Parts: sequence; structure tokens; C-alpha cells
Amino acid sequence: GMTEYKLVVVGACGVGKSALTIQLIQNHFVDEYDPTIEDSYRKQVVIDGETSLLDILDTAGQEEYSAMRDQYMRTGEGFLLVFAINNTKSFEDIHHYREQIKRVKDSEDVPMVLVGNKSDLPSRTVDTKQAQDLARSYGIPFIETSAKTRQGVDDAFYTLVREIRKHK
Ligand SMILES: *CCC(=O)N1CCN2c3ncnc4cc(-c5c(C)ccc6n[nH]cc56)c(Cl)c(c34)OC[C@@H]2C1
Ligand SMILES: Nc1nc2c(ncn2[C@@H]2O[C@H](COP(=O)(O)OP(=O)(O)O)[C@@H](O)[C@H]2O)c(=O)[nH]1
Ligand SMILES: [Ca+2]
Ligand SMILES: [Mg+2]
Repeated sequence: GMTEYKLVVVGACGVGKSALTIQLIQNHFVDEYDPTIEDSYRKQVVIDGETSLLDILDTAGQEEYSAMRDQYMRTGEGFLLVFAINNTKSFEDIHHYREQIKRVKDSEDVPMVLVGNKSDLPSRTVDTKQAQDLARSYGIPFIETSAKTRQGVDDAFYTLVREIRKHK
């Protein structure tokens, strides 16, 4: 019947992964979401006139390697790489998330999107141009998002879907 996409949302602790995913699915902003909850969220959506199913895995757990986490990641068709623009270490870590995904996919061209989250915060420490240059060198799109104001949430997930469709 209707297509399903496995989206995986990766990024450092407290970048807004669950806030983004919950805003897309449930249309509200979470203030203090339980940071151990790793669950899968679904939504029916119309993208370029195609009704589709989003299965969104919102990563949590521990900073540790597991055979079981390789398996969940290998099921993923595309990945949002999320940093907050007020945390330069969250952006320093994007490199390791891309490396870890290349290892399990044993692929250079995995549908990915770079997300600079918390675009509403005054206190920016990571500059758009640097984020842009990183996405241009990975060959992936870049979207600035605020889970609070909902700016760029839709277009971040939809751009990932459109990256997975271009992939075959
Ligand atoms: C506050 C908790 C939270 O949101 N976290 C902390 C734990 N991680 C995390 N931290 C470090 N390394 C990680 C590595 C992977 C991973 C990847 C990308 C591919 C294959 C893997 N095999 N074992 C682990 C991994 C992931 Cl998915 C995470 C992670 O998930 C994010 C999460 C963020
Ligand atoms: N101001 C602002 N706060 C955010 C945004 N996204 C998440 N937060 C807050 O940042 C903290 C971490 O968010 P969370 O979604 O739990 O991070 P996760 O560890 O990636 O799941 C929370 O207290 C959120 O309310 C955002 O876009 N703007
Ligand atoms: Ca453990
Ligand atoms: Mg979380």
C-alpha cells in the first residue's frame, strides 16, 4: 500500500533529538524529556503528494558500542545528524556520528541531513558558514531548526525523506 521510511535521529546528549521528533509527530515542545528513553515514533504524512509512513528512531541510552545498536542503525534508511548551535562540542561530535554510521552501513553515501537545532537561542557559538561548509564537504543538505518555535522541523525530516527517495 503506502511507503514507510525508517528515519534515525542521532546527536549528543541535550541537542533536542526527542524535542524535534516529538514536535514532528505530536505538534508540541518538550521541556525536560527523560534522556534514557530510546523509542520509535510513527506519523502518516503527505510529502510531494505521496502519503507515507515515518518510523523515527530517537536515539538515547549510553555512550557505548553494542552489536544490538549496530542492528537498529543498519535498519535506518536515513539519519538526521543533530547538533545545537550553542554547543560547539555537539558540532565537534557530528564527525564521529558520521564515522560510526559509515562503519555499520560500510557505505560512503548514506542519506543524511545535518541539523543545527536551537536556532531561537541568542547565544550562538557555532557559525552557519562552518555548519554549511561541513554539510557541503559531506555532500548532504543543512537545515537550521528550533523544536521550540517549530521552524525547520518539517523541512528537516521531509528533506531526509527526499534524500532517501533519491537513493535506491
Ligand atoms: C543524553 C543521552 C543521549 O541522548 N545520547 C547519549 C548516548 N548516545 C551516543 N553517544 C555516543 N556514541 C553513540 C554512538 C552511536 C552509534 C552509532 C552512531 C552507530 C553504531 C553504533 N553502535 N553502538 C553505538 C552506535 C549512537 Cl546511535 C549513539 C551514541 O546514540 C546517541 C546517543 C546520545
Ligand atoms: N530553546 C530551545 N530549547 C530546546 C530546543 N530543542 C530542545 N531544547 C531543550 O533542550 C533540552 C534538551 O532537549 P532534548 O530534546 O531532551 O535533547 P536530546 O538529548 O537530544 O533528546 C531540553 O530541556 C529542551 O527543552 C530548541 O530548539 N530550542
Ligand atoms: Ca550498557
Ligand atoms: Mg532524548
